[PDB]
Amino acid sequence: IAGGEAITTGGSRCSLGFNVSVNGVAHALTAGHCTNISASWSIGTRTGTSFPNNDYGIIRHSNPAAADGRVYLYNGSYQDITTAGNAFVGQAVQRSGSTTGLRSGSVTGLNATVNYGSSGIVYGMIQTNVCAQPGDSGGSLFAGSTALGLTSGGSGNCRTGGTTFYQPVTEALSAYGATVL
Amino acid sequence: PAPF
Repeated sequence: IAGGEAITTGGSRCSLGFNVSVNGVAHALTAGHCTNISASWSIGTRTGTSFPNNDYGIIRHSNPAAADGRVYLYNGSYQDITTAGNAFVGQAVQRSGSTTGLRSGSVTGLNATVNYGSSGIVYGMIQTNVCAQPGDSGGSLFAGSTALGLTSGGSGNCRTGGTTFYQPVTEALSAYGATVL
Repeated sequence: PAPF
């Protein structure tokens, strides 16, 4: 299973962010508002969660062979991931997620504060003009082979377009001492 | 905005 593919728990669905390593042990990063739901996922057991404030969580794979260090492009191909980086305003990016597949756009702001009402407030989010829909959360924000973020939320949809916010992946990697595969 |  690669970045952007579906991960579920009971009736809930999110998308996988990035497969990572923690001291050689395979894990998967996804959104914290997703891992807050349950400790038991289709791919394994949750070992960390942070939402709101942040929006990241990590799951240890039950099957280490499934930790595919790529992003699925929803066209039968995959993008290889080799590093993690920080986004910059004006950067051309792509997002992969299980509801809408692959979409592209550009970064329009950094360190945005996002109020999700009853769900709380998240800080320091990457802002983009890429569309997303429910189910896309936790999925991959990347530029070529560089991992940049995890889908958190936004407004609109993929027919009318909208604004989306992402948790910077470097903060999630350092929280857990993880490195992207 | 809302969580996806």
